[PDB]
Amino acid sequence: TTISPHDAQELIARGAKLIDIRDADEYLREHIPEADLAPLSVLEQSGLPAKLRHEQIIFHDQAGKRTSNNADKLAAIAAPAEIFLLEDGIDGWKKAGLPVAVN
Ligand SMILES: [Cl-]
Ligand code: NA
Repeated sequence: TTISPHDAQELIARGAKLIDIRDADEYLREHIPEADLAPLSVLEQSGLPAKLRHEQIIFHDQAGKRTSNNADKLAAIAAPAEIFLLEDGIDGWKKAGLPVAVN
């Protein structure tokens, strides 16, 4: 499932997790305030920690390419949650006029 930025906001308001799968350097330069960072490589090595698990998990990346290309991996990493992918990543979030945090 892909989810629009405005629809993701709605889910986050009901406690859904938003997971940034980018690297810490990317995150530090610009991120979504409500997102929790967990780079894909780390998730692949040691899985999703309990603190980031929820009924509803939304992954995001830069532009939607990384989540689309790693959809099966993300689906198992977050199982058995209801899992979504942020349409066009943070770039999508920006295009929808939602706030970001720039260093
Ligand atoms: Cl991307
Ligand atoms: Na995404």
